Amino acid sequence: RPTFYRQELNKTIWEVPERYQNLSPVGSGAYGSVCAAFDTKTGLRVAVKKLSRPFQSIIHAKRTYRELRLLKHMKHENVIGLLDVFTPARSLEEFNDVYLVTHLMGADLNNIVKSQKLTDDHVQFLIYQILRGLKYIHSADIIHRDLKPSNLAVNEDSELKILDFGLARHTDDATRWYRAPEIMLNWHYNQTVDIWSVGCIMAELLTGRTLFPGTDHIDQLKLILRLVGTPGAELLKKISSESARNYIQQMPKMNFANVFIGANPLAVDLLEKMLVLDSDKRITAAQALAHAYFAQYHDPDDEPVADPYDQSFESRDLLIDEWKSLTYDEVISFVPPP
Ligand SMILES: Cc1cc(-c2nc3cccnn3c2-c2ccnc(NC(=O)c3cc[n+]([O-])c(C)c3)c2)ccc1F
Repeated sequence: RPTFYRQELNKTIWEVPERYQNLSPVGSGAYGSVCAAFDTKTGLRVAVKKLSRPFQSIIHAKRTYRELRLLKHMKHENVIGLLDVFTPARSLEEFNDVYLVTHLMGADLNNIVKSQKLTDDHVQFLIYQILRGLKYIHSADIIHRDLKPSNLAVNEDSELKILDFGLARHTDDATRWYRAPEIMLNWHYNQTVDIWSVGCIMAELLTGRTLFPGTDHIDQLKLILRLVGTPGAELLKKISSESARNYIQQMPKMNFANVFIGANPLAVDLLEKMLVLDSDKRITAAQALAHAYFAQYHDPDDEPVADPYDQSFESRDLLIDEWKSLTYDEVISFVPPP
């Protein structure tokens, strides 16, 4: 077992193995607290997260287990994963704090873009990576559901990782804009809700402007439907509720070639396939990777899928100490990546 040391940062007490040196605050919130550190074992700059009240309640405990299970399963270049998980506890009976370690990330997609058009080649590379990560996430039967530029970390090499959180804003420094209409309308949904978000992101990277900057929930839907049209006959046949059919209903789809003026025609074609109203007809991540737009990056032998992901715990109602013990097992069984 490593030697630990204690340090106070922004009024939060940190107890970490000596390998993590030079702790500096990154941020804190409902998520707990995050510090940056230097990992002396690897020479990497890392972020360390101390979870907030991980076993305070059944729900917190289950949330902690969920978070750790997911992070341990996600092993892909374009998805956030774990370098380390630790606890100062020497036994289950002492186990009260959980610390997670990953690569320190310093910028998100908004930070790289800065309200500017990116070049088409840069868009290809970034969207390729998002789709590559999504193919992996979706293959684990996970839907991200909240994909947006703030959840996309991008380093100086434009290497991209999909996050389920936003990076901390410097102390001296809408979500709905990327949400699929079926979620906005409360309609059954599939993994292509995330593909909608990617289409929104891609549009913005190409044009330098938010595709659907709705002022509120109703406005958001109005902006979406102006582009993608009111539901056609085939989609209306799939809406089970009378009131729902009575509600959504009046203009036809716009021709995206007349919207995304000067864009690569293959980009326009891909956007048409991602921004389809009917989610049954929306392109999947795997299909999108094979689209001609990505011909310079696509490698069908290097777009891996995840191992099957057992999420049966989601259906279980257990006690705190049970979730705590399951979590502790997961801490102990952790094997760092190479
Ligand atoms: C799985 C896992 C997740 C997180 C983690 N959780 C959160 C929650 C909210 C915000 N951030 N966050 C992070 C995290 C992870 C990496 N890097 C940053 N880095 C910055 O936020 C930043 C922002 C500006 N600057 O200038 C720098 C240098 C860093 C945060 C930490 C460890 C971990 F193992």
